[PDB]
Amino acid sequence: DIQLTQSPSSLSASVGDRVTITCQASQDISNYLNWYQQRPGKAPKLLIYDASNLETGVPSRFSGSGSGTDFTFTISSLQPEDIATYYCQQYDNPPLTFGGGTKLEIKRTVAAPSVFIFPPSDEQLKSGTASVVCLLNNFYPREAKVQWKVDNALQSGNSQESVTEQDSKDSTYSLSSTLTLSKADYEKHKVYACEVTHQGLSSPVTKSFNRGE
Amino acid sequence: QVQLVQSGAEVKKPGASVKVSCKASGYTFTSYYMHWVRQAPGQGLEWMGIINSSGGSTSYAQKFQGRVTMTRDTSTSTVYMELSSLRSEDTAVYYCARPPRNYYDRSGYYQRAEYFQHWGQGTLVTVSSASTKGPSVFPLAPSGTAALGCLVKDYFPEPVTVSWNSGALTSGVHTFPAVLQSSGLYSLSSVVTVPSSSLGTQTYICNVNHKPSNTKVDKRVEPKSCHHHH
Amino acid sequence: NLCPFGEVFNATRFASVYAWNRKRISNCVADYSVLYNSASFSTFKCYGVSPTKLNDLCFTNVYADSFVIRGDEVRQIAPGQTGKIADYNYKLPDDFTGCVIAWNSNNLDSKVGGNYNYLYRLFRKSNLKPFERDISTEIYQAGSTPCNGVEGFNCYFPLQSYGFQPTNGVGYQPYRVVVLSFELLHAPATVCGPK
Ligand SMILES: *[C@@H]1O[C@H](CO)[C@@H](O[C@@H]2O[C@H](CO)[C@@H](O)[C@H](O)[C@H]2NC(C)=O)[C@H](O)[C@H]1NC(C)=O
Repeated sequence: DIQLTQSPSSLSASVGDRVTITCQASQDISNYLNWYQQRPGKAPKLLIYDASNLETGVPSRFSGSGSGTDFTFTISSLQPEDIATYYCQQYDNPPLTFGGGTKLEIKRTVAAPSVFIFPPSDEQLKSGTASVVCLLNNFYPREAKVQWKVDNALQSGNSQESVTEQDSKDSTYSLSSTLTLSKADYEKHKVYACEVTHQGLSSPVTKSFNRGE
Repeated sequence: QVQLVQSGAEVKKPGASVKVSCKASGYTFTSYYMHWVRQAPGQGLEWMGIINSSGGSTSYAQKFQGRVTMTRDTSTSTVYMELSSLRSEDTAVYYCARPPRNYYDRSGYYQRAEYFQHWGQGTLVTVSSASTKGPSVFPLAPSGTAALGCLVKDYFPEPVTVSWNSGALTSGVHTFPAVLQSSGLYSLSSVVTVPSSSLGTQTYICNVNHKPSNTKVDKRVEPKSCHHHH
Repeated sequence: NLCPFGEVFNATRFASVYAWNRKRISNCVADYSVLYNSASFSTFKCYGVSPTKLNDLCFTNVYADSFVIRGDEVRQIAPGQTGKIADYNYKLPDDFTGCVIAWNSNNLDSKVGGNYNYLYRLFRKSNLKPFERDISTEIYQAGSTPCNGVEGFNCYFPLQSYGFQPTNGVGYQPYRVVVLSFELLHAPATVCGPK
């Protein structure tokens, strides 16, 4: 089985930069190498085929080079919708194998998140549980701290976070933090607050609400 | 248009078997080959085998050899792929992919051109003994620009599909990756930011669909008003 | 000779329930196996007889009723069931001898904007007797005030339209239904199985 090593495994660049990914083969595979672009949730998309030939519809900025065992894949000047995981695939010798992949991300200027809070809906409260949701919209860098304060006390172990993958238009991230209590525990307290700390915020920003109002 | 449409997402218990469909349309089905590729959550791609959609010839990778079966049906122009003695490491999205046609060389050599120009949507197959559960959809009502959304809670297995105004509303929409809770069930949230002015002018409905449970919900997100009593 | 079952099932267009279609199969030989072999049939129940024995049986006449209903109304095409389809549209007798077959028709009977060609009766002054057809459109009077051909308060047009969209749930998706009646009268057998 031919094994294709792809490098780097991860990489971050800025809009307009040149990007260069490499794929090295375990055996001589002629020029029978292909380069795919896979964005999250979607199927892979053929960009380059037979080492260097641009497939119809793919922009001029994508490039392929190489023969034998070392190959390179180049992005002329990176654009915001270029973030994906790229794969290299050989078909010189069965079975057809792919590389490990290269995750491509945008380096952007710092953007502060927009914080909103959602108290549990009455519809859900009637089912016996209460889910408070804190949302951080369109921020960068990815690292953000979300603290749940319940009557100024800090809950631990009852919430969970979820991050979108980087946006294809403004290169930002969004964060979900959901704290779920039982209704009985939920109505033991009065103040629910989401304190957010992020590099773009000069000071931690808190969004709160009073249960019952 | 060339169109490869795969069957719905599906769950099976370990030791069972799944038959995934792949329907081709927009070209003469028999003149091409079909390949099956597998992708586990968070991993790379893995080729499985090739089917001749005219003759029916089949060739597999050694890993799947014996337990995989690739079928063809020219009448409906659809390929099939079945995996048997399923287990947890077979949890993945399965794609059917069409590459272009093989040709003969000036020497008389048979050369392949196996680079997948067309792909299917992908079929998610989850292998575990947990029992199917449909979701419950709750509204996250809004409070410049206003944020609203829907909470799709306790459900199994993945995935759920969430649209807004039945695909009419798209920009500003963030559908978050589902998270396993201590329950063993998944939950998810789908949000969208709109102008505050529109909160009274437009109506917002989240269309949730989870067909492993045969569930479909069209949830109304009503703005929360504090001074509206009777 | 062979009885035209393909004409009944593989027909391009189907009828609405309130105007359900009826085909009479007479004087020919019927290969029932073609039917009880398809993986397309979502529903397949036979009263008073088994399909297994169908290919070796002889009948005076057979009736193939055809229509389209929504998904969770198919359980109403059975002896003794009530509901708007069973009450005001298509009714099966208690001593029914025959078969009910149904399959999902979302791929053809649903359109992007919704298919409103398929209709069904909602209101009726009385339940329908077995195998009774009613295609009237007189205004249903639900109050003490007569309507005189104009519908208003407590005055309604009797027929209602199915909203058939590919985006609807399994329960609201259109199903095509075929009902096979086997008449066993005291007469010559005209419809028989090959064996
Ligand atoms: C109605 O639908 C199709 C018309 O083509 C027929 O389906 C097939 O039946 C033949 C045997 O007669 C099989 O070889 C095919 O595999 C079947 N196709 C499918 C997709 O199942 C069907 O027999 C027709 N029959 C009637 C009574 O209308």
